[PDB]
Amino acid sequence: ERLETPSAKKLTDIGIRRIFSPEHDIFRKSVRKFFQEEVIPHHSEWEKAGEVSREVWEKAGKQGLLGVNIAEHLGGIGGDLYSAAIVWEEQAYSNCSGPGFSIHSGIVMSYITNHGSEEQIKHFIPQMTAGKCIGAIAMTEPGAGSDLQGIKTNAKKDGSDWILNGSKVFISNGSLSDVVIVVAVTNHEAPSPAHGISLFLVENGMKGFIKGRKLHKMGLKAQDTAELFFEDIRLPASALLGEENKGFYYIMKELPQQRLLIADVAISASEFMFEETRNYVKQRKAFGKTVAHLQTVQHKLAELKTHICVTRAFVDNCLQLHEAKRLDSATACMAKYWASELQNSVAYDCVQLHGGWGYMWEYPIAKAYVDARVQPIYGGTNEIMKELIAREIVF
Amino acid sequence: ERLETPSAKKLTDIGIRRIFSPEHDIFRKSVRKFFQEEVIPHHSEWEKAGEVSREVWEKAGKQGLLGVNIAEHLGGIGGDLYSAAIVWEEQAYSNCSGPGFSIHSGIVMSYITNHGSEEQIKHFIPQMTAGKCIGAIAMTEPGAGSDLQGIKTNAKKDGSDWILNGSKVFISNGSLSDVVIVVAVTNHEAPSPAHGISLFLVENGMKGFIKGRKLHKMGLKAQDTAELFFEDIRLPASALLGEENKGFYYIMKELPQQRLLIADVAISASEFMFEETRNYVKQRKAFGKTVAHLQTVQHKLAELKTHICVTRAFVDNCLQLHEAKRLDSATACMAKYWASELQNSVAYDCVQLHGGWGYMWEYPIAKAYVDARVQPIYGGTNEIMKELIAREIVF
Amino acid sequence: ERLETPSAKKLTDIGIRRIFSPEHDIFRKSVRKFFQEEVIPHHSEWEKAGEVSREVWEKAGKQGLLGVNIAEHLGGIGGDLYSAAIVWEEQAYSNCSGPGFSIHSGIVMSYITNHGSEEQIKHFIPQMTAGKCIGAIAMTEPGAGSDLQGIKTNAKKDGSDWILNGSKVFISNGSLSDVVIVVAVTNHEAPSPAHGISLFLVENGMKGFIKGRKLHKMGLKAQDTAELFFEDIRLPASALLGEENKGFYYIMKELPQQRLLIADVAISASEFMFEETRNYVKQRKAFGKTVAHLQTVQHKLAELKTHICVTRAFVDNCLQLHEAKRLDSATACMAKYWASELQNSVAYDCVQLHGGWGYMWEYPIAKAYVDARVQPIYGGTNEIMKELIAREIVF
Amino acid sequence: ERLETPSAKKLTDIGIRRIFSPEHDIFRKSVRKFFQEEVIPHHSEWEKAGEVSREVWEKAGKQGLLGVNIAEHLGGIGGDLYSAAIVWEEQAYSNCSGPGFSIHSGIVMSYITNHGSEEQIKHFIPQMTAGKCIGAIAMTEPGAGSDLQGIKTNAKKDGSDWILNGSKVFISNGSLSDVVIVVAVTNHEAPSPAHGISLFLVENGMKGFIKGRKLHKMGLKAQDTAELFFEDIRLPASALLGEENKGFYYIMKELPQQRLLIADVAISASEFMFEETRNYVKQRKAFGKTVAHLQTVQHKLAELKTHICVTRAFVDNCLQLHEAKRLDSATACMAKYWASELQNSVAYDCVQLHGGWGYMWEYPIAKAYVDARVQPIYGGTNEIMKELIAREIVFD
Ligand SMILES: Cc1cc2nc3c(=O)[nH]c(=O)nc-3n(C[C@H](O)[C@H](O)[C@H](O)COP(=O)(O)OP(=O)(O)OC[C@H]3O[C@@H](n4cnc5c(N)ncnc54)[C@H](O)[C@@H]3O)c2cc1C
Ligand SMILES: Cc1cc2nc3c(=O)[nH]c(=O)nc-3n(C[C@H](O)[C@H](O)[C@H](O)COP(=O)(O)OP(=O)(O)OC[C@H]3O[C@@H](n4cnc5c(N)ncnc54)[C@H](O)[C@@H]3O)c2cc1C
Ligand SMILES: Cc1cc2nc3c(=O)[nH]c(=O)nc-3n(C[C@H](O)[C@H](O)[C@H](O)COP(=O)(O)OP(=O)(O)OC[C@H]3O[C@@H](n4cnc5c(N)ncnc54)[C@H](O)[C@@H]3O)c2cc1C
Ligand SMILES: Cc1cc2nc3c(=O)[nH]c(=O)nc-3n(C[C@H](O)[C@H](O)[C@H](O)COP(=O)(O)OP(=O)(O)OC[C@H]3O[C@@H](n4cnc5c(N)ncnc54)[C@H](O)[C@@H]3O)c2cc1C
Ligand SMILES: CCCCCCCCCCCC(=O)O
Ligand SMILES: CCCCCCCCCCCC(=O)O
Ligand SMILES: CCCCCCCCCCCC(=O)O
Ligand SMILES: CCCCCCCCCCCC(=O)O
Repeated sequence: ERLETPSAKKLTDIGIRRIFSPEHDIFRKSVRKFFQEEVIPHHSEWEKAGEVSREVWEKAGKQGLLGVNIAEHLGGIGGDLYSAAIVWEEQAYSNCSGPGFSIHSGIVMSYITNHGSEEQIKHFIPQMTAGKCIGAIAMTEPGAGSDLQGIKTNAKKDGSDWILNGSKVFISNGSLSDVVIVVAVTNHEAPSPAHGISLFLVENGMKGFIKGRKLHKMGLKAQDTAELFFEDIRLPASALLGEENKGFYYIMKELPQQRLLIADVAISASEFMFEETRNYVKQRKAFGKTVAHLQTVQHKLAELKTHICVTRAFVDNCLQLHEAKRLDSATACMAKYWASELQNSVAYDCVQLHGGWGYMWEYPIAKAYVDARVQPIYGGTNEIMKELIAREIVF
Repeated sequence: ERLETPSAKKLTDIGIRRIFSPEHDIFRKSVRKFFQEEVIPHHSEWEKAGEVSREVWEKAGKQGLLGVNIAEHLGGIGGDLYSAAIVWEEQAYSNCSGPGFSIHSGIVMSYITNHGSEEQIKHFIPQMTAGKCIGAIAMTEPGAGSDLQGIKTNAKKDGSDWILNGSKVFISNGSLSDVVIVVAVTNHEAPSPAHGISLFLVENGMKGFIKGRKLHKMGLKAQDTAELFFEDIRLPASALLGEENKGFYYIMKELPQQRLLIADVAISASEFMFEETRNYVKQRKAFGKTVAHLQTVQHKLAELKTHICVTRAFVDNCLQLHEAKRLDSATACMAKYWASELQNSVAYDCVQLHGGWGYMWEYPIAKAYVDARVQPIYGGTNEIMKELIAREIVF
Repeated sequence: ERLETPSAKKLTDIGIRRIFSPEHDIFRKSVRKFFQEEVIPHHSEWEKAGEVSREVWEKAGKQGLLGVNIAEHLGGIGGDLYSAAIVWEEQAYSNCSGPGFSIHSGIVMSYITNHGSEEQIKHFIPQMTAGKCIGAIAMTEPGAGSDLQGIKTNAKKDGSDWILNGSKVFISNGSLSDVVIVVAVTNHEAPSPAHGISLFLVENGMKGFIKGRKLHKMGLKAQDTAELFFEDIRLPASALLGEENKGFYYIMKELPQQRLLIADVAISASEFMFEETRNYVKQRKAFGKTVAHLQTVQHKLAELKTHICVTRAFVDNCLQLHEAKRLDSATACMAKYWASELQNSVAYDCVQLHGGWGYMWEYPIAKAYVDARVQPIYGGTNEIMKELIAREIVF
Repeated sequence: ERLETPSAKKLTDIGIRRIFSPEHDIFRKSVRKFFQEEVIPHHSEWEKAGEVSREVWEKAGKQGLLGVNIAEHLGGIGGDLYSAAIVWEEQAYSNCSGPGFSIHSGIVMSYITNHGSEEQIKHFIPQMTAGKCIGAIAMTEPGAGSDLQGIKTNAKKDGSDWILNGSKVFISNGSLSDVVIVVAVTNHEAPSPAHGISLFLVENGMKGFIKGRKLHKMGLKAQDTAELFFEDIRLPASALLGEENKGFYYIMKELPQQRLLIADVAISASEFMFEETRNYVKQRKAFGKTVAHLQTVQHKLAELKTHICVTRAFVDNCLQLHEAKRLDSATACMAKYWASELQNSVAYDCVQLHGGWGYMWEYPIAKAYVDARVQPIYGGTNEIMKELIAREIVFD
């Protein structure tokens, strides 16, 4: 009944890929409509402002695009992993990297609902599903980003409170965030920092919580990445997320999802770029016929489509495993690493096929190129992905 | 209940991969035992001889390894495509490329049962399933392989018999074949040679049918490959396979299975090489530790394992599609091309990891390296695969 | 005597490479000071402005960095090719791509003093060497860049004047230019586009000459690139550069220098990126020790340094050949193609070695990454380079 | 007044590349003639025997191909480094990896003349220059090839004699060698073998010296590679090459020439494959034209030609530096590593361009493919090459 991407008219067609159902296709169509009409037309302006509007967040919240795979009885929408993936994919197909929906719904809401108390869940989830409370997660610091145990941010108890001090960097949704999950060292006496880390829900408005100026980056112009500062912030007992000192444990449990998320975003962006480029060369007149008639272009496009389809098959297998809660760390790392790498190889060749116009911001491929470059870096660099993958091979 | 290759203890473990059932596992174990006892111990001798014995072929037929996925009511063993794939895979896992079982079972027996008459099927299939009648297919000629329009071998109608003249090169199982499917032009006056070709079943013993000497090759030392010559062979009317002048149609229908076969053999060979090399470096002492303790080696193995697992996912997806009769030519070409390229990339890096010993015929990786080099060439060059894949992209 | 880049303390050290003299080093040192003191400190401002100041051009001219290798008695600065290259290289080593000096001096001024008259050489060369007259070169058009036959810009002659019409795209120095060498079709009923093309000097001010607004690109933020328009510009008889319909001949003779120029800039930017990155990883610590101590990082740096040094050797060989006026089109195409691809390969790996900081505009590697991507596109795409290189191989 | 490979009619043409002179071109034509007439016609037979004839060695000696760049007053032919390189290159252009000439002349004879005694030089060099005494060098052992400290072969002083025990593997010219420079531990009491290693001249015939049978390899079919065993061989004081415990110092001084040698052989092999393949596709008919008319084939050839030419330029700069005795270990490592890697990349693409025929031993490209695979491994693996190169990048 369903075709796989290689046989589809377009890698981005609706109604394809075996892991989806007819009900998923319907939802897919609506999400695609949302990005096409509510995101794509305002993106150029958000790029200029360096951030998206609160309006689109509330719009996404109203249409039900936030907290999709978060249990309904907890304040989420209640869909399965496949529905949540559709939202990641469609955003990638729109080539609009500004809105930080997936970090919000795929990571932050996930930590809160999986390890938060009943009161934290009741206080945050509905607001986040509505898109009125924007979430962010802050682990990385100026001195440590792959070496989590090297974290310096710290929190020390003062009765029932916690005095939080330190700073984070490269925080997505940094500017617009209303709630930020902060990783901090709570036990300087623990044997290893891995046994002395906790998670704290820091809210915009607490005294001492300062948001730095938006960072100037080579890409992701509309994503408000920023530095965060904590100045002797007195945090109520309710700010502590999960058990004290069990923070590393919670991060480890959530990592697999974060990696698969990045992986699907990466391969979806590649499918976008391929179709975008396919279209360009078949339209670009040259030597009387289209650039698409040149043999070298045809072989190049074949190479790109093959690698893209091969990788999508693996990512879809991972989405299936994760749905069944059977996707382990190593497999998640393979997907993240291989897909993020492919995304940059595809972007590079696709810009080339566009000639000079590929270097112009007017053309989508231009921003696809700079937006792609960040994927092999965040969420655990690919060097780290290979390290983790090698553990089961040699040890 | 079933792990995929990334999570298994070894990429070659039995009981892994969701496309197989526990009944397939029982069968795989038995086939693996067969190669371990009836092929591996005698392969060195066969390399020297330049061909395997008739004995192993008959043992294979008796044990039920030939004609798997060939209709039982047609004289085959029956069983699904997955069972047939298990035999391709296990031969790859044994690193013995001598026995030409794959071409015989997956191609020649296929052409006969799908497009042959009751008489032809009754005459060939049972003895082919028994391993007493070895099959080969001959399309390639000295003048051209990638140029189908350049076939010179021809058959002239003389009364009710066919007069066949010409020659073919690079024919696998060419030396010990008992029946060979020959592609020849039967209508030179046809608009397109694609509509003027026919298939003929030539048997060993006919007058005018001459087998040339075994060709000296860089690898596949035990695979008897040779040139064939047809000198005014008077073929009975029962030598024609299928309808006259529709040979191109039949070839086009079998190609997808041929490409998929090559793809699975390639990815399976890669999995063998990976585990073989993984084992070697964990055992090779160096600098007070094992080569496997070196970070560069760990990352190299991670890269290899990741790419192999990713391709395995696409190939398994292709097997599933083919089992459903839903695998088209373009997808088959993607698997053939991508897997055969990976196979050589893997072999190169695995030889490197063995150091000097990787150049010694004594070590399996050495013959794996030279054996791997033929895959990107036969069954349609990877260059031809790209042209075919590009066809749907631009037209 | 002198050391080559592999043996030097740093690839960018002054006093290395056999093709330079002690006198060249002194010039080198003074050129290095200029960029550090007059370019680097203000580049960020120009990036935001979208163009450099006319002041920096006058400072460059006054200091004798504009028009090197241009005959002194022609109003130039004199000096061999090695001196002109030093200015290209040092601008690369400063990682400041804003000022279009090399085009102005290495391209525009070369055309004027090689195929221009004394009335033109006397008029333009003096003020161009002073940085008061900024030149450009318009060849590429919206319809085609690579397909030379696709030129729509035509110059119908009227009496002794010429009626210029058409448009250009991607014109570097498009905003600051005071004189632009325009390529237009003069002889339409010409057999080949070699007997129908002419070079014109369109000075700023002539009616009908319309400069479009600066183009928004992914990189070269400080390089004013614009679209140029021509709506019936009456051109004097002196506006014609060289012989009518002889443009092709002029361009073909200058192309080598342009290719060598891009190649040296590409390889120099690679040497800069390497030393920048080598320094970064030696000062960055993680998981206990400096990133530079990781074996993977070490081998990566060894690969980068090796490829960079091998390519530098080729480029210097090309500078020598060009000095003796013996660099052909093919050899120059090899240099431009290989060095431009290597530059992006180096940039990618160097961004990865900086981790997240490599994505921040604050770090030089970030702008170096996006600035490098233009090289394989302009000055003739690398695809065109291969075509040209292939011509003598098969034809 | 000379063209660089990029501009020549063929990358293998005589009279090109700035480092050579018209005198060199004359010698070049002569050497090329030697391989076409005395080697090419018999290589197939040698591949089956797994070793070349002692006759081709003596013929090479008589025509002055052995000992080039080995001082004439020392028993060699003399000539500069460029002349010795011509012999390495021409053998590669012939696509005959059988004759172990380069090793014998560019390595073994070099050790002897650069660190041997006047007596050792008198006895060995003359007959080696004549091709009467074939040389081999043995460092690698069963359990250690990239690990120096792993060497187990050892020699103990017994009076003025040396007792040698151990074994080596992968020894080129192993079967027909008359003299072998053996690396052995002479002082394990030292902090590192870098100060406890000595070189010895082991000769065929000495009691206890055993040659193993020829090893079966994927390529280099006519190159007699073998393992060697030393069983309490009583070596006279004269067997010691150089000073006791200074072996490492000598090996260290010779490595750059060894790496440069492999480097030149690697890039030269690539030049041969390119022209061989270029010829094939221009001659191969397809679609009523030649495979060379396909745009993909043209671009692929341009890519190969460019990389080969870029690498040749670097290798020639290294030849010029070594001529002046100014070639660094790190620089020589860059050449050995980069050229051997490119050689295999070129081999792979060229086999592909030949279609099925590239898999047939009949065609030159097939043996060139398996012959190339050895280069990234011996003379120090490419991984070791990177390690050495990284030293000055990260430390100091
Ligand atoms: C735009 C953007 C958005 C991001 N969003 C978030 C976010 O929302 N929240 C958050 O907390 N962080 C986020 N990050 C930070 C990101 O996760 C880190 O940059 C990333 O984890 C890399 O850490 P680092 O920058 O400290 O690099 P480092 O850890 O310093 O690593 C630098 C280099 O050393 C290499 N290296 C280090 N260790 C090894 C090793 N063991 N083996 C081999 N190589 C190694 C790294 O791979 C890299 O090549 C984001 C970053 C960017 C750029
Ligand atoms: C920032 C920037 C600055 C520039 N500055 C100048 C300048 O100052 N003056 C000037 O005149 N130009 C300049 N250019 C323009 C530049 O020279 C052209 O963009 C370049 O020549 C490519 O032409 P195109 O963009 O039309 O690509 P196209 O010709 O459309 O090519 C598009 C794709 O088709 C491929 N293709 C086309 N022909 C072949 C072929 N025959 N074989 C295989 N593939 C082929 C191309 O390689 C590319 O992959 C600049 C460009 C940029 C981006
Ligand atoms: C045909 C042939 C001819 C030869 N001729 C000679 C000869 O005449 N005389 C002689 O003495 N030797 C010769 N050799 C031997 C050759 O020098 C060695 O095989 C080579 O140095 C590799 O050593 P090894 O085989 O012990 O591999 P090992 O040292 O075991 O290395 C195995 C793998 O580990 C890798 N590795 C080891 N160390 C590191 C590291 N530090 N970092 C990252 N990776 C590492 C190696 O690169 C390789 O990938 C020859 C070899 C062959 C194949
Ligand atoms: C060991 C071995 C076993 C084999 N077994 C069989 C068998 O049993 N029966 C049988 O019939 N055949 C068999 N073959 C033959 C094999 O199918 C052919 O060699 C293969 O199809 C390639 O054809 P060719 O060798 O004629 O190469 P050619 O067609 O000459 O191609 C030569 C080069 O040109 C390239 N080229 C051709 N067309 C294009 C294009 N249009 N665009 C770009 N590049 C192109 C090719 O890819 C290749 O790079 C086998 C081959 C080998 C080596
Ligand atoms: C380019 C838009 C990508 C949106 C999904 C990003 C998912 C990973 C976010 C960063 C996670 C981390 O680094 O902790
Ligand atoms: C390495 C052993 C592979 C055995 C299966 C080979 C299948 C393809 C055989 C050649 C088919 C053809 O080219 O017509
Ligand atoms: C990154 C700065 C490069 C400065 C030198 C550019 C030389 C080529 C300019 C474009 C030439 C052309 O496309 O006609
Ligand atoms: C293909 C023929 C190559 C001839 C030169 C080989 C040079 C390296 C020989 C082995 C050196 C060593 O491993 O000690």
